[PDB]
Amino acid sequence: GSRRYDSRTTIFSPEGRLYQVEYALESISHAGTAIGIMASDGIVLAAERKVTSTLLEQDTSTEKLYKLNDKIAVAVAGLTADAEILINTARIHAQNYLKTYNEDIPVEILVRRLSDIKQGYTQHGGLRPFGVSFIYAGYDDRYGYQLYTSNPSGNYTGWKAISVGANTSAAQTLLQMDYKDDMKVDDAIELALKTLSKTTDSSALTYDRLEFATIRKGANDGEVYQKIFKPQEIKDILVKTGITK
Amino acid sequence: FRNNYDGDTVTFSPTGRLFQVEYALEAIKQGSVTVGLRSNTHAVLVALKRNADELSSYQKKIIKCDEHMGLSLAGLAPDARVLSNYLRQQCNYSSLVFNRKLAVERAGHLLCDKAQKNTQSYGGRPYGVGLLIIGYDKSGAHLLEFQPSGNVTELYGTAIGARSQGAKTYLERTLDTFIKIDGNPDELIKAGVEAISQSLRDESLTVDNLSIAIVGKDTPFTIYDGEAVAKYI
Amino acid sequence: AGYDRHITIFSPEGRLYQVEYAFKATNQTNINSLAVRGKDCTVVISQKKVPDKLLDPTTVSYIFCISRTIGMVVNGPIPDARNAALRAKAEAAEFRYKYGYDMPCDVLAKRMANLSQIYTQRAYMRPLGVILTFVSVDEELGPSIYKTDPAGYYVGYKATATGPKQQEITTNLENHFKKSKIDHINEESWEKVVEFAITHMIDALGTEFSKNDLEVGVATKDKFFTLSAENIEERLVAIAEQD
Amino acid sequence: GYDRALSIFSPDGHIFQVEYALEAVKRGTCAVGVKGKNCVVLGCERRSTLKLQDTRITPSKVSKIDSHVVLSFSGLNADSRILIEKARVEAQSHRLTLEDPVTVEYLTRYVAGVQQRYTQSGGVRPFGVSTLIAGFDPRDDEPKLYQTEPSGIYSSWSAQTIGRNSKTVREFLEKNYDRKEPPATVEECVKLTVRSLLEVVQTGAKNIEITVVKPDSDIVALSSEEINQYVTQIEQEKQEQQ
Amino acid sequence: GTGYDLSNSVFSPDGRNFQVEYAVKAVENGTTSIGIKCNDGVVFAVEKLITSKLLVPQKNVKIQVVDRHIGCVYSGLIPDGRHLVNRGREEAASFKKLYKTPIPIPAFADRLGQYVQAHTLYNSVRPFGVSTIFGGVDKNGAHLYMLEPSGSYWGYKGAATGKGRQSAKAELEKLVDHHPEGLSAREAVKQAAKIIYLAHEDNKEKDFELEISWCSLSETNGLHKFVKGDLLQEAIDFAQKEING
Amino acid sequence: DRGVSTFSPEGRLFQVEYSLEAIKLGSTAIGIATKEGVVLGVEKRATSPLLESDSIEKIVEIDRHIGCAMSGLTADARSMIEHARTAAVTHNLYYDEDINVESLTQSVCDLALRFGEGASGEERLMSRPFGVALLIAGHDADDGYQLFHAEPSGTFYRYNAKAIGSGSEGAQAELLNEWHSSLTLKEAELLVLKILKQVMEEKLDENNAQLSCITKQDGFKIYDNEKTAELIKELKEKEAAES
Amino acid sequence: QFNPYGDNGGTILGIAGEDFAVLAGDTRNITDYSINSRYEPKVFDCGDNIVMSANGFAADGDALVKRFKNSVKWYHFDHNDKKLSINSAARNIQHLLYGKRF
Amino acid sequence: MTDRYSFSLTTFSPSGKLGQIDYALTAVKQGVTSLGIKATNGVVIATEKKSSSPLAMSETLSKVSLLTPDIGAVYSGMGPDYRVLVDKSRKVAHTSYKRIYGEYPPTKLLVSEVAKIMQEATQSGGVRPFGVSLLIAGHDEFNGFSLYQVDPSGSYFPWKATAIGKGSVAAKTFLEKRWNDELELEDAIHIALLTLKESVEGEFNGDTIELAIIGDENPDLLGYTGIPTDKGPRFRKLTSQEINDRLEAL
Amino acid sequence: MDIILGIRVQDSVILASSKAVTRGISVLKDSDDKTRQLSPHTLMSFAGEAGDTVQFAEYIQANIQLYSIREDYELSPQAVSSFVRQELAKSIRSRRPYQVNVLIGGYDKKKNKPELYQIDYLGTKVELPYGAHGYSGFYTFSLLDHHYRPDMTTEEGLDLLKLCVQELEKRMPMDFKGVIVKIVDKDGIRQVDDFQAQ
Repeated sequence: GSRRYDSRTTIFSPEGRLYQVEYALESISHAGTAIGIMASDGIVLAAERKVTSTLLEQDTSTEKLYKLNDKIAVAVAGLTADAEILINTARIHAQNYLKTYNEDIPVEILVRRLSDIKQGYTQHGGLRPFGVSFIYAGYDDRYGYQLYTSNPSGNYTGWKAISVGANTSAAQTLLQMDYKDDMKVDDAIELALKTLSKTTDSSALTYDRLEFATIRKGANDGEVYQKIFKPQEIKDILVKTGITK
Repeated sequence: FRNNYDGDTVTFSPTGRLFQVEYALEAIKQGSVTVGLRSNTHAVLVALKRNADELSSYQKKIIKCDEHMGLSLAGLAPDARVLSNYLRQQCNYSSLVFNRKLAVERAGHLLCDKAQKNTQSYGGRPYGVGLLIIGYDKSGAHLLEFQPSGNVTELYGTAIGARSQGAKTYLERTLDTFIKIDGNPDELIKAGVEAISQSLRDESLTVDNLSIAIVGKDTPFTIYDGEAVAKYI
Repeated sequence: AGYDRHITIFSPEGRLYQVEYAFKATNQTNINSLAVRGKDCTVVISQKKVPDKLLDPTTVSYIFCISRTIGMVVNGPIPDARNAALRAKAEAAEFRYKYGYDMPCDVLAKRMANLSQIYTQRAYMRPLGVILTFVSVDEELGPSIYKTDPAGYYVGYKATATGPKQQEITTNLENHFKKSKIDHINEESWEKVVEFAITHMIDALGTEFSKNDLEVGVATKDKFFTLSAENIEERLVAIAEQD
Repeated sequence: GYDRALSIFSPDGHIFQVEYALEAVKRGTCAVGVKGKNCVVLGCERRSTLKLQDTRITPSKVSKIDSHVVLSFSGLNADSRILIEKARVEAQSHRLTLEDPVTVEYLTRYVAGVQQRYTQSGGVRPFGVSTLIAGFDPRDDEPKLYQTEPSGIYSSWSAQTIGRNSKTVREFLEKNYDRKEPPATVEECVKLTVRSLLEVVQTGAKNIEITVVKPDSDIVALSSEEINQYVTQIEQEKQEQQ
Repeated sequence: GTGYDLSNSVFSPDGRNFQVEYAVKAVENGTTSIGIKCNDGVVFAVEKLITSKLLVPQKNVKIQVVDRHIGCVYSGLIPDGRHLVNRGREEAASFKKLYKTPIPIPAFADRLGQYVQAHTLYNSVRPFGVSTIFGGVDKNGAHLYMLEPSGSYWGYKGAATGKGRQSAKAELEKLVDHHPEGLSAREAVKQAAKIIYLAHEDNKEKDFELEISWCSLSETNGLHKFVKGDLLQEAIDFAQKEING
Repeated sequence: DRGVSTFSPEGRLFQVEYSLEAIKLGSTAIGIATKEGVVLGVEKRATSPLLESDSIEKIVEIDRHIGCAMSGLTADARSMIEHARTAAVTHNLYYDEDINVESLTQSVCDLALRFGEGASGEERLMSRPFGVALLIAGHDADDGYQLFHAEPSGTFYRYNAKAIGSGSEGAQAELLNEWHSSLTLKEAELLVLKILKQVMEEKLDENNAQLSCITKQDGFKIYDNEKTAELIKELKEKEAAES
Repeated sequence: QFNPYGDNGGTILGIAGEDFAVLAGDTRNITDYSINSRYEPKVFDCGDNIVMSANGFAADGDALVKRFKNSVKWYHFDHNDKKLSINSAARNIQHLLYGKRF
Repeated sequence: MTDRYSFSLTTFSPSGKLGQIDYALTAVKQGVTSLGIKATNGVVIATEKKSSSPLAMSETLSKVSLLTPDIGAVYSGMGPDYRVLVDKSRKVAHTSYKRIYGEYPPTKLLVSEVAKIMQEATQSGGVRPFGVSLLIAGHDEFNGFSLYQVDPSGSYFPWKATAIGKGSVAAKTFLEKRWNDELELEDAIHIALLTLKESVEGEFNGDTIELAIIGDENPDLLGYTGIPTDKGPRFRKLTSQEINDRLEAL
Repeated sequence: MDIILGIRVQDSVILASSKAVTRGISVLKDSDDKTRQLSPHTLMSFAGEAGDTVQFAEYIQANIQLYSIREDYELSPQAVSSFVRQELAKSIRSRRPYQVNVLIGGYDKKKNKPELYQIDYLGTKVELPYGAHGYSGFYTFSLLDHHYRPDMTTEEGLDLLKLCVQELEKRMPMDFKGVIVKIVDKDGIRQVDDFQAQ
């Protein structure tokens, strides 16, 4: 019946935690590894891809890594379809801020607001939240660059260097001892490429499986510039950084 | 597994009924023992209501609707402070709109489908409270025996409760004598007092725990308590 | 947990257990029928069994009139048979005054199938595993038969039947359709077309019937009627004069 | 949508939702606090060992209601912040009606009132986060300390803390600390607080955070250098054998 | 366990769920009530089992007549029978509201079939346990349609419940050979008491009470009457005239 | 488990029968209605030596001439504060007088018991009917002092002397001979503290219990800690004079 | 359009005596010129020595006073036939008229 | 009163994924075989139609429909599951940029809104997911043509030449063998015939194989002789005789 | 129809509003302040129909303080001017259109520049060194920017406002019954209640 087959995984489970917390981390492990890095000149965001084939075409190239505001990017780890619901949803809430104060929105507003969307499914309604972890990267006129990371449990933890997906504790260990208070764009990319090689089972690192979009400060001017690098430019990054494979 | 044909409201027992009524019929014996009858114009309700302690007093199951009718229920009364008050509102709704006396046949027809609606629509429990309702009109007194199964009937008298079956059958031979005697409401109430003595195999007759109601043509509906029942003890 | 006997979830075999019982229970009523198409008309014949003298033969019918040009063929449980009939009749008059044209075959077959496919989404409400067949005669295109499956899948059928003998009559009809290379019956005079479909029906059964033991109807151009007791008996007698 | 009740009524009298709600506090980090004369001190810790973040960029337990009222919870950052923002709206709801700042006792019931509907009305589950509500009343320098349970039960205290092994840590303040003779100097409340913070997080100054609520709309957060000043004084007379 | 004892929203291999089969036994465990379809009108029958001397005769009538032109009667469970009564009566005034005409028998039968089938389509909605017997007189002629508890209804020249229907089919089929169209239905009223008396042999426990509420194509022409006075005891004595002992 | 619709073999709800556990787990309170005033009291005990009893209220006030208390969870306690106090003001909003204690209880019990699985109009969302034992006492303008109680089953019964809590089994047993019609206010103040001392597992203290009274003139008045300590000293002097 | 006026007239005089109360009114019922009913008493009895008679539109008070007769009984249902306060007996009427205040 | 079941679908499995998703791909492997290719000179959308009865007419069944004139679609799985998406996605696309400015959105972001509803069917309580996977091609503005694979989850798959259905593993490798920068419109049809037809068995007729092309605009499909501000409905489907004519060249 | 004024000097901004409680036949109180106290660097003045103006109490500032409580930060008055007006503009097509004339002042610490805005009931936002509403702009605008200088200090701005008051004490039939002086600079709000006695 309806009441017999309903186990109510949203309410308190006798683990001390929720059924949907621990098991959501397993789907994150199967998700691609997205390692955010906040440098001095910008924020480095690199992610992997799922089953890169010969005839797989890369044009938009954005799958687990998107950009919401021109100055604020976003990264998701989990099922792509579950994340796409809250991608444009955060923009609608962001466009409402533009209608409100007519200015740039700090990241911290949308961090807690979107955290209650999945948490509200367990709170009431009897629905199932999303097991997709969120990673927020943005800029501010007070704290400068901002890099945040969310979790399906509804919390948030700020990190200058964060790693999700498979080998979470292993990837964060290499970047912990190699961290430096002063890192430029080229310094933070070389440390990320060496880490992603040990995360997966593939041979060294390739440009087709590397999803990389970052932000810097200005291009022609000195402020407000961000661009998503095409896969043709990613191949040239391996030549500039001096690491071929 | 019993709760397949019991705990589920929409399920059908192998006999075709619902086991929720079985536990509802047993709730009559769990409550207080009530006795009621009617003869021609006059109707008498003698309800004995026990308590949980010597220093404790019972709660009134009988709810006064109007002068020409009354009601006495047995078992527990979880929803009676709502349902019976809603029916009492229908008693005034019938008088202030239809002006009719609201014969017990119509009052029990809506309540028959009201308890069934909880079983038809998921998301609610049934009622499970037996109701004995009497009323007077140009055709005389009419008693309504309402079971939790949605029973609609009319009897000259009935006795429901714990170990009340003995007093119910013993009065069947004298039933034709009580209906032919009119004009003496005191002897009609004393006839119900004999049913109380026959229906109690454990303790004796009480004083304050006994409730007696009566309705008639000139005599309105009232509840006898305290010094009013001193002559009937 | 995992059983479809209450909640409906995907089975490891790739097919729902409710769809199995929907396909497993079809002919439980133990009745047969047939549907064929003529040149300008459509002829349908349904078996009938009344082993009682207290049953009114003019009442029980498996063929209901939806629109003026639309017939219907239904096999399955009686209470669930009229569930799709009353909904189709309410939707037939809606489409007429919605888009300004009478209900064709391509719509009614799609709306009832989409309504049945929504029941796959809803796990609380029971779908219908009743065999549904929508027959009519189009003034523009022509005769068409769409048999609605319990899963909501419909396709153009040149001929269809019910019961376990559906494949037996199909064998005799496929050989006649292979040489003639026509999906319908090009012969006129639908009075003789009804007897043509009875011949294929006798080969499957092997026994005769009375005027009230056979439900027969004919869908003509811009008209749909039901043969009475005198019209049915006339055809059962006249077929014996030929062969 | 959901017309049933998510709460499970247990036959033994202890609701399963209430039993496992305290375990979320037992898993969460500890929040230490103690009252005082003119002020109140609220300490806390952090579960994460390696800290790549800053206290300014990432708030954790820092929440404010009124100008003189600062709330510090223990638990998740999702369900706890729901009660905080509603309390701020309720704090305005008293300012939009009474035109006066709400006291600590009336504000505590609102936090428990939302949890009161969870334990009663179905369709929504209760939370696992217990909050410690401490604030100042208008024209009153005497603070208040209330332990808010997920079942909607609050009580007055003096030195109270909730978290991992907080019942044992509180036993240290049941003897040396007295509610009848509270300390005077603000730094005296810190001396007893730092000694209680080393029994859980133990080593490191990164996770240790002290938030001192002061009157006249002042909130002072002690740094890691000021905390280590009292750490040296712990091993002075303790290691000496008389 | 089997799924047919709880949820009616699934499909049975034989076409009828075990839950619906349980409602059939409740129909036979009720009181025997039959019906008459003849050329002069449609006659019903109802019996009230007297379990005690406290029961008052000529009070409870299980026959519920919609207006004067349509009768109806149920068996077995009282609330399931009377729940459908309020459905037809409320719509009877709704029919005369829109069309300002009396409702024929076939138009009344479709309202019952669509109402019962809607309860079997939902697991949260409970169908009935009883069979509905209804009839009357319309602008066409005599029609008798009985609604089975499964929802199936079609043309019937007679109805049966309570004591087994095969016992009632004995006297009903013999009237067809004697009277092809039924001819005089007034004698059938005496035959109705004899058919009910046939079930009194095995079912005899306490005293019995019989009530008859009929309608005619000729005498009433759509009106409603009741058997009382000389006609009440005349049909009763006919059932005991054949077998006195 | 399953829904509430499942009943007991005696025809009662599971949440109603098992709600007696939360009644004993709460505080031990014994109300008494005497000829002079009505004695109210509860037991705070202690959860810790640092616990402060100043800011905890286990005894509320619905109106001046009446009183209320609680033993159990506080969720169903303050829920009646928004109801019983509202209904008391609603009575003054309409009939502008003191509501009868006999009528107020039944008026509250209508609002006190609302629950079930679900309903559109009424809110049945409440699961447990009651987890707290609420005391109802006051003075009637017609009869007099009345001591009632809110039961976990939602019903109500007139009680001369009511005893709830865990030790209510041994307290109410001997309470029959303790309560009398000649019992006055002063004689009932030291009698409650003597009975609660046997149930209390700790030493009698001003912070371990809270008492009050209902006066027909001044109204409901709580006993201050300085006044409560006086009743404790009068008890120790009386117990030594009994032998 | 809608005309809430149309009162049939009539003159009632409330009189408060020492130990008694006198409420008197005419039985005349007129509409414009012509007379409707010569004998039409508007003085009713609400029970418990409460006599309330109105002057104005007929179906306003009649649907109210008669409903107020039951409204007095709604007090006696839960109060076990307790005597209603005579001073505030009409205080509830203002609240019932607030629903019709629109 | 309807829709009283608010509870979600199957919860997290010990494998880490959802059990409803793994069983959804079973109907795809047991369904018809579909494929697609982008040659930049055209988009070949071809599939097969399984007829379980000899009396079934293939003219009524159409697996490749037209959602918008510039966008084609094909599905592999249960038949009726796609028809309901026709009565939904087209109404959702009507409320999309088509009503907002001048035209339906491009295939990239149109399917993202279409597939978002498919994920809602896997999330909201009381609804149940589908068993089908759709291949939706199309023609964008700046990016030219488009091809995307849609799982029942709804994640977009920007492929070049792919194939699904029964025996998708064997038919996918053949598309990877012959490839270059830009192919012919006619050569892309012959590759689909040597792949789709030779991978299955039992249907040699062109009526059971539904093939359509994108990028060819006939002047008779516009309906008006007025100023051609737009080319037209680039979607074009071969008739019964035109399919067999391509088989004679191979 | 009150008389509200204000001026924004180089380093700060000064606002002056009439103090009266008057409906039509009478003056109730000699001191009435239509305004609210925001964060020390932000100030806002109220003018319009006395009915809906006093109804403000805490509406917008409740949301403004909600951000000042959460982030402990003060937004610039330019962002707030796009909010108050955003809500008042939606009220025109609502059931009850509101008529209020608001002056949004304050000081921006980010760019270290003062800000003063003039918004009518029609939702017209403008950045002006001065502001007025209704009849208060007819006797001022001629004398405001005529003698105004960008380098004018605070002392020269106090008598400049009083110079326009002399026209309000003669040409204007209605009397303002005293005013209030509030200057907003990098330090914060400084409330000066001395005008007639200044």
